[PDB]
Amino acid sequence: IVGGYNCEENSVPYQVSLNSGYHFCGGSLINEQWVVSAGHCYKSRIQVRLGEHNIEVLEGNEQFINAAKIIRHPQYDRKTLNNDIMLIKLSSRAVINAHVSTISLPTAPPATGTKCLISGWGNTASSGADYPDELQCLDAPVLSQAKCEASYPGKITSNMFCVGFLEGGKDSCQRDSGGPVVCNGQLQGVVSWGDGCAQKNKPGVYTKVYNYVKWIKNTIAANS
Amino acid sequence: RPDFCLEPPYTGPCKARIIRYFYNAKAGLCQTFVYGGCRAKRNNFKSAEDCMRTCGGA
Repeated sequence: IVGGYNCEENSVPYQVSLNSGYHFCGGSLINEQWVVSAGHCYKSRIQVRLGEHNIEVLEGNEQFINAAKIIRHPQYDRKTLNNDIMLIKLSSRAVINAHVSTISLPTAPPATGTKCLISGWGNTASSGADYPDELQCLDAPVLSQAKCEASYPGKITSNMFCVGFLEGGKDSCQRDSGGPVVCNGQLQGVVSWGDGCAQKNKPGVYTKVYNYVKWIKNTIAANS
Repeated sequence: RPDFCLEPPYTGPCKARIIRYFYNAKAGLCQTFVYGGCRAKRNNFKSAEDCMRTCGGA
């Protein structure tokens, strides 16, 4: 996250990280045993970490849980990035407490201007590298379909939406992928892609979680 | 070695931080870079050994 701030302790207790020897993506905890992430974060073996604040210093209440199932949406399109979503089933139930808990699925698709919270351990620099150990947060608004489409001509499917600032300076960035965009207690978005990070007229693009609510429910029901 | 081995490393538009290898023709060595998770070019390998094998890292 570029232009964000250090999240308040315990303010984002649904944020998880995906690990394969190092932290490569984020995710959101939706159920004691299920995490939503991006399809492009797919790897064949993933350790989920929950309750992290500083990813370099174990503080007390973190849990590391191996992924038992890693289920990329079967129509994820490696070219257009449509259906960029993935479910992970944890091999053990997460402990739910002050530091770790679940986020609800959306009851409606995103609404323009809604004030949302984007979080992750992505790069804080729009040019070069400045990767933070402490979890970052960014307050950002849902952008109109018009603006999203004008930013990325021809590229914005019905399963994507844009959140952020056309002036630049504030955005998600590398290592935020798969992490949450939360608006009014609901997971609206999955961090997905952008033309760089925090550039003028190039807001971040996010997977539209509402469109996958039935796929998510059916997939969980089938693997329970 | 294939021509694709001569291209600069390409992070792409996705926002993962996945560590990949690319053949660095200027330095003559397989070197790490950040791949964002999508739209990889061919000078992008999952290991140093894959990169050396494919891009003539003698």
